[PDB]
Amino acid sequence: ELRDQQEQVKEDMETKCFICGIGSDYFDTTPHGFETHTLEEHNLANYM
Amino acid sequence: VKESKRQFIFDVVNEGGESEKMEMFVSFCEDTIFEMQIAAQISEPFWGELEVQRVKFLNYLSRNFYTLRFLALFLAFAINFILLFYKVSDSPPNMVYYFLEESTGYMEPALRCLSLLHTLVAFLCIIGYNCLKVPLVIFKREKELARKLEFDGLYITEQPEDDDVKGQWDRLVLNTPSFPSNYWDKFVKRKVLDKHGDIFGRERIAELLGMDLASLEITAHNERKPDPPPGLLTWIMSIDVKYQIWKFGVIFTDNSFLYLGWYMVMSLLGHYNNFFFAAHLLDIAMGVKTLRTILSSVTHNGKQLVMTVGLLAVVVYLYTVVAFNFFRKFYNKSEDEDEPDMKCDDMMTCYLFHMYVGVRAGGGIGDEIEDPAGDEYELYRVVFDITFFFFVIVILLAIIQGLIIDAFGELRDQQEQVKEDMETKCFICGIGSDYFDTTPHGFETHTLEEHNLANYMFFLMYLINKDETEHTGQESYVWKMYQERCWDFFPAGDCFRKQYEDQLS
Amino acid sequence: MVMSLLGHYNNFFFAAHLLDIAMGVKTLRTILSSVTHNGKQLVMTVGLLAVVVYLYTVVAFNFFRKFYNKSEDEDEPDMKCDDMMTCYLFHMYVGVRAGGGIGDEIEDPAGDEYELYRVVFDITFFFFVIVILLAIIQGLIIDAFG
Amino acid sequence: NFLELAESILEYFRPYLGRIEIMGASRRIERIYFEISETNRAQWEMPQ
Ligand SMILES: CCCCCCCC/C=C/CCCCCCCC(=O)OC[C@H](COP(=O)(O)OCC[N+](C)(C)C)OC(=O)CCCCCCC/C=C/CCCCCCCC
Ligand SMILES: CCCCCCCC/C=C/CCCCCCCC(=O)OC[C@H](COP(=O)(O)OCC[N+](C)(C)C)OC(=O)CCCCCCC/C=C/CCCCCCCC
Ligand SMILES: CCCCCCCC/C=C\CCCCCCCC(=O)O[C@H](COC(=O)CCCCCCC/C=C/CCCCCCCC)COP(=O)(O)OCC[N+](C)(C)C
Ligand SMILES: CCCCCCCC/C=C\CCCCCCCC(=O)O[C@H](COC(=O)CCCCCCC/C=C/CCCCCCCC)COP(=O)(O)OCC[N+](C)(C)C
Ligand SMILES: Nc1ncnc2c1ncn2[C@@H]1O[C@H](COP(=O)(O)OP(=O)(O)OP(=O)(O)O)[C@@H](O)[C@H]1O
Ligand SMILES: Nc1ncnc2c1ncn2[C@@H]1O[C@H](COP(=O)(O)OP(=O)(O)OP(=O)(O)O)[C@@H](O)[C@H]1O
Ligand SMILES: Cn1c(=O)c2c(ncn2C)n(C)c1=O
Ligand SMILES: [Ca+2]
Ligand SMILES: [Zn+2]
Ligand SMILES: [Zn+2]
Repeated sequence: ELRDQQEQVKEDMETKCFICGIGSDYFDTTPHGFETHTLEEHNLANYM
Repeated sequence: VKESKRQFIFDVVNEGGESEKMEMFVSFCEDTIFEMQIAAQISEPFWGELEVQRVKFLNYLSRNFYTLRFLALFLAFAINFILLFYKVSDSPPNMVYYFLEESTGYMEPALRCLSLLHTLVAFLCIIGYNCLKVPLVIFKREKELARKLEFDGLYITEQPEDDDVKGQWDRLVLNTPSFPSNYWDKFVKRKVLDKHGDIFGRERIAELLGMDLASLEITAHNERKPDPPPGLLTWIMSIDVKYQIWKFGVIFTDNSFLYLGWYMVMSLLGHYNNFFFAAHLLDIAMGVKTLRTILSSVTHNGKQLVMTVGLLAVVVYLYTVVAFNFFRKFYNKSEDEDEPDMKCDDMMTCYLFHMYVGVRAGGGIGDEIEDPAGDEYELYRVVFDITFFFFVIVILLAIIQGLIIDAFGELRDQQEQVKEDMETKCFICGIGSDYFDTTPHGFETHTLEEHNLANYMFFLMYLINKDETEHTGQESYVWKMYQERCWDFFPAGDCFRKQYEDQLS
Repeated sequence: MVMSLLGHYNNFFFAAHLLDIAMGVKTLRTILSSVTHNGKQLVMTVGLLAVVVYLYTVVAFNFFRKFYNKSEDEDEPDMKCDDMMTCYLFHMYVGVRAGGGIGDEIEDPAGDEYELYRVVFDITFFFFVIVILLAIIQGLIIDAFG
Repeated sequence: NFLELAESILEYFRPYLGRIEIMGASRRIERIYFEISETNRAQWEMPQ
């Protein structure tokens, strides 16, 4: 169960945006779309 | 090459990220192109004759490296089967004599012959590894160093962290004349000079990289055609000591080479004492894939297992402290009344007794120590025993077994995840199979024809071999991006079918 | 049918037919499929156990022979480890089956120059063979179930 | 052309140029550009 919890956290962060919640599948339509979105557009560090 | 491709796919899917996926793919393509070169070289077709024979022998060893490795295992097993017949006697066949006890009498000469053959085969295995697998190690090391120099300025703009031994060791090879020996880019030194020659200084860059600026100009000025004789003295003069030292450091810091060296050392020790050949039976773990996976189950959580053993030691130490302070009288282990053997009259002896006997006991320390019935500390000591049994014998051993089982499950999950990722998503563009399957067998056709990673690797090989002046527009475009190390040409989240969906329909 | 025919030669050969429950009952078939799912891994694990026990036997034969006397009578000593084959059989047969390993059977090392070496021998035997390897087998069965 | 000429300025101010997206009063997603101080960035990058 603990391993599953850690894996779930990793998968949730890798596949879904923390702020808007849109999946990485939509963003990846553009090359590196999810990476750009989570590093520039919707960075929680930027919000803080 | 298929095994390498499977391993690379497993690595990228399990551990790699999406951002660096194409870069790792291109690195895999470069490594494979070198492996095909090595395989082509080793493929089967007085100093001159000696050199020809040496090349043929080394090629044979490289070709039959794995066969030699299996022969080593077979010889070790035969040697140990013979060893099973050793006997020890006081009389020769006060010192004890070890000797074979067999009716036939052929075993002892057979034992000597098998030991000599095993040592020879171990030496041949080391040579075969050096000739077959080491070249890829040196190629990858040189490629990484060249990329770090050119694009990261590792020794120009930055410096090694001083905790990374690889970077510190790589300083040796920078100024050596033969820096890119296995790596294809023989002009990396000049590329680095041109890129960083202005900010960091051309003369200082030349000093760092062992370059001669006048020679740079003269070589382009006119050709040079030396014809040195193939003599031993000329070869010795040609040796580059610093580069050889760096290469030997890289090799000796290689796990597989270290394993083979240990194998040969143990084989040599086997002639000193035949029983040292028993260590070679451990080679089954490396040889058999099934045993390798079974042992990977254990080693997956090795750190956790070691920490659990340490926690067990600490808990047993606390139990020892309590027993030493309060329950000494129960630790007499001598039936004789005259001579008492008190295990817990000193802390070190009590701790050894606990760790050695109580942990191994089925019911804990209470199985060994004296019965507490009819004692003023009976309840305290029965609680002591029950807590020992539950915390040490039950819970902690259960923790170890659960770690092993979870390692099994995690490895199976990793394999299943790799299989599912390859079956449901395209490796190159990353579009799911659901979109492609709209057309009959759409995903299969897309992954076999449209976006075949094998086809991409074949393209790089085709672009390298084809003359530049013959490159088409698209070929020249992809070539420039390969040379500039930009992977934008790889389709990501897009495809021909999606681009022309309306027209194609 | 061959076993049924043999049963007329000796009635006790009919006991072999009780194994037919595995084929007959679906539940037992699944329970046994749990074991047979990782049968190759189980057999390889048994082989690895044999090899590890062989290494322990080699070490005991070379260094710890004196502790392998299994005869109470002083006049007649029954030395299990005076030859490699007998030592290997003793190990594989008794130490593996022992709850605490080979040290449960072999003589106490207290007050010996090799006491620390032999207690390390016993502890390593217990942890690698009794604990880890049997744990590997049980984990294989559980993973097959899952 | 202006962006290419200003690459140096943009590269210099990249760490200090923070961008976020919000749901504005107009009910459309709007991008806000602000300044991230060096002290704030360092404090955020502290390991704790
Ligand atoms: C994760 C870790 C797992 C477990 C860790 C290891 C715990 C091991 C123990 C379990 C229970 C053992 C029962 C405790 C025995 C107490 C005996 C007692 O009470 O005898 C009354 C004494 C009389 O004094 P005296 O004249 O005989 O000698 C005193 C001077 N001398 C000591 C040098 C000569 O009075 C006294 O000492 C007053 C009390 C002295 C201090 C008592 C502290 C002992 C530690 C107890 C552990 C607490 C946890 C227990 C719960 C189980 C674990 C969950
Ligand atoms: C995955 C595999 C799991 C485990 C595999 C099985 C390992 C079994 C062992 C565990 C520890 C046993 C402790 C070693 C005992 C050494 C005894 C010693 O040191 O006595 C000093 C001797 C004195 O010589 P002598 O006059 O008495 O007779 C010498 C001539 N003869 C031998 C025929 C008469 O000096 C010498 O022999 C010098 C040393 C001789 C060579 C020592 C090599 C012994 C092997 C040790 C295994 C290393 C791993 C240990 C770590 C635990 C596993 C993780
Ligand atoms: C993954 C877990 C790894 C642990 C696996 C351990 C496996 C151990 C099992 C079997 C191999 C050792 C069994 C003892 C053989 C008899 C020894 C003997 O007899 O010592 C005696 C003492 O010579 C020596 O020590 C030589 C020096 C050896 C140095 C020790 C080297 C390292 C020890 C290694 C154990 C195997 C490697 C394990 C990996 C650890 C290193 C990374 C040799 O015999 P002698 O004096 O009667 O001379 C007979 C011939 N004349 C008549 C010439 C006088
Ligand atoms: C999945 C794991 C598979 C393993 C399962 C094993 C189950 C074994 C348990 C029970 C069945 C055997 C128990 C012994 C019965 C008494 C034997 C006896 O008594 O032998 C005595 C010797 O005749 C024989 O041997 C006959 C030749 C038999 C050849 C062996 C055939 C194969 C052996 C099989 C065991 C079962 C099959 C297992 C599968 C292996 C084959 C693929 C018979 O008796 P008698 O000489 O006093 O003559 C009494 C009658 N008059 C008075 C005429 C003189
Ligand atoms: N809104 C979001 N903001 C930031 N990261 C997001 C967001 N949504 C998803 N992510 C993902 O979270 C991960 C953040 O990366 P990561 O946590 O490793 O950053 P880091 O700066 O290395 O921090 P740390 O070293 O503490 O892990 C990325 O995989 C990113 O895609
Ligand atoms: N871009 C891609 N290129 C190739 N195969 C892809 C790609 N994306 C997904 N796949 C999938 O990867 C699998 C490749 O098949 P597979 O690896 O079995 O090939 P093979 O030639 O039999 O090689 P091997 O015998 O080494 O496994 C297929 O299931 C295929 O659909
Ligand atoms: C990427 N790449 C290679 O991978 C390569 C090469 N020459 C040989 N190889 C292997 N060239 C010129 C190249 O650009
Ligand atoms: Ca042209
Ligand atoms: Zn978002
Ligand atoms: Zn695709």
